[PDB]
Amino acid sequence: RLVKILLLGAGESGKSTFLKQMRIIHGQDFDQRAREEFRPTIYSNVIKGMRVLVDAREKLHIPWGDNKNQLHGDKLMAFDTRAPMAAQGMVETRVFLQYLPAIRALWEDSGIQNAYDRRREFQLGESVKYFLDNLDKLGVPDYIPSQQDILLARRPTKGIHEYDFEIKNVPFKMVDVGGQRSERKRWFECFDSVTSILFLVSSSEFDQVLMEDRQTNRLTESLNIFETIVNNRVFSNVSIILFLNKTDLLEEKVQVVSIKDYFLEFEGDPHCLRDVQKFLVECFRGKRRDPLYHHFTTAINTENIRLVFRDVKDTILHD
Amino acid sequence: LIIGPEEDYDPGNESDIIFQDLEKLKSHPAYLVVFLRYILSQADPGPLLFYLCSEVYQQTNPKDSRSLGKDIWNIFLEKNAPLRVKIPEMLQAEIDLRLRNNEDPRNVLCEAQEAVMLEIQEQINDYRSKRTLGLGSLYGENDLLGLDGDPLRERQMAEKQLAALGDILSKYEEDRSAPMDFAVNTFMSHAGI
Ligand SMILES: Nc1nc2c(ncn2[C@@H]2O[C@H](COP(=O)(O)OP(=O)(O)OP(O)(O)=S)[C@@H](O)[C@H]2O)c(=O)[nH]1
Ligand SMILES: [Mg+2]
Repeated sequence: RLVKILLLGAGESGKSTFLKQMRIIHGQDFDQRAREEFRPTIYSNVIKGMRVLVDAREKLHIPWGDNKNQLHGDKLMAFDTRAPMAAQGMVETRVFLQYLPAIRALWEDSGIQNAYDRRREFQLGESVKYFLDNLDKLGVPDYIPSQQDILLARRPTKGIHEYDFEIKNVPFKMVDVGGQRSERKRWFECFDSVTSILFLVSSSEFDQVLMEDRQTNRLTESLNIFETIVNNRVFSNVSIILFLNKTDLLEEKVQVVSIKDYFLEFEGDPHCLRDVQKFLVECFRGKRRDPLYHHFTTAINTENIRLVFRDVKDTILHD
Repeated sequence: LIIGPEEDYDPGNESDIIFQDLEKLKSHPAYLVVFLRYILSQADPGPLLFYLCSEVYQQTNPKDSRSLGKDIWNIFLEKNAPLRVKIPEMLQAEIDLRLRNNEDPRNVLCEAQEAVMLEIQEQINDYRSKRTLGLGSLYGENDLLGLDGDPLRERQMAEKQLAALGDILSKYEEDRSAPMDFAVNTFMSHAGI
C-alpha cells in the first residue's frame, strides 16, 4: 500500500536536495529552528570552499588580482580543516566572523575568480559561489538560513535515510543514500518493496571528473551506474525515472564549454541547451539492453520540483 | 594537486585477481556464484553455462559422457536451443557430425569453449567494472567478506548462496530456468558443492 521511492545517482547529483523539497512541498517544511541547524554547515561550506580556491590559485599558477591578498590567502590556508568541528563540516559563528573580512577580499580578487572559472581542473561545488555572493547576509549577527540557503547547503550523505509523507491519503516513503563510490555498498539493502527508483544525474557534469579518482568522467560514471541498475532483472517490476538535474547549471555551462570536447559523438550546436539535453537523453536510453521516463529538473527550485513530482506521482500510480 | 572540499571521504586485492581469471574463479566456488549471480541478473547466461557444462564433459569418461554431450547439444547448440550460444559455423557443424556418428567430440568441443571464452572474458571485465563502481554487494559479495584461505569453508559458503539463487532464476520462464538450473547443478555437483 505504501509507495516506496528510492533515490539513486552518483555523488552530488542532487538526491538529498530533492529529499528536502519533499519536506517543503508535502511535509512540515523547515521552521526557523530547523533552518538554524544548517548555519554551521553553510559557514563550513564557505570557509573550506574558499580554501580550495586559494590552493587552486597557487597550484594552477594563476596571478593574484592584487598580491596584497596573499595575507588573506595565508590566513585561510592556516584554518585547520582537520580539527574536530571542522572535520564534522561545521563552523561556529564567532569563528566564521573572524574569517569574513579575509574571505570577502579574496572573493573580489580576479585571480580567485579565475580559479573558480577553472574549477573543472579540481573539485568544488557551485553552491560555494552562491554563498560567496551572499556574504552580506551570512555576515549579519542574527543570520537565519532561508529555505533557499538550506537547499543549497552541501553535505555528502553517509548511510541510509528515509522520509515519510502523505499526498491525498496516499502514504509515501522516500529513501536517500550516498552516491559517492564507497557509499554505494549500502544500496543493496534498500530495494525491499521498492515501487520506483528516481535516478538523478547532474546534467552539467559532462566536463568534470570524479571526486573519488580525479580521472573518470562524471557523465561516464553516471551512465555506467544507470546501466547496471536499469539492466538488472531483479528490478524488472520497478519503474525507473530519469532526472536530468541541474538544468539551470547546464543552461549556463553550454555557453562557455562545449560537450563536443568531452564526447565526440555529439553532433549539434554545443551552445544550444536543447541539443545537449537531447544528446544526454539518447546516451542514457542507449544503456538499456531492450519506456524511458525522464524529466529535466532543477532540484533547488521548489516550483520546478512541485510540478515534476506531480507528473512522477501520476506515472508511478499508473504503472 | 589541489585540496578537496570534503577530505573526510573514506574510499574504504586478492579478490580482484580471482575475479579476472575464469581459471582460478572456477576453483573458488563462492566467487563463481557471485559472478553467476551477476551473469543471471545482468547478461546472457548462455556463454558461461555452456562453458561450465562443457568443462564437465571434457573431464568425464568417454564411457559415461554420452548423455551429457547430448544435453549440451540440445540445450546450447541445437537450432531451437533454449540457451543457444553463438559459435563458429564450422565448429557447430563438426560437433553435430561427430555426435551423430558417435565419434570423439572433445577436441572440437574444446574449440567451441575457446570461442565462447571471448564473450565470457567480456562479461568478466564488465563485472570488474561494476566492482570498481563499488556495486559488488548488489551481487552478493558480502558473503566473501569473511572467507579464509580454506577450500572446505568455501564450498560450504557455495551451497548457501547457491540456494539463494532461486530469486533470480524465478525471474525466468520455465523454458529457460529449467535448463539453466540443470546447467548450474551439473557444474556445482562436479565441483563438489
Ligand atoms: N544550481 C543547482 N544546484 C543543485 C541542484 N541540485 C542540487 N544542487 C546543489 O548540488 C550540491 C550537491 O547536491 P546534493 O543534494 O548534496 O547531492 P547528493 O546526490 O545527495 O550527493 P551525495 O549525497 O550522494 S554525495 C548541493 O550544493 C545542492 O544544493 C540543481 O538542480 N541546481
Ligand atoms: Mg545526499
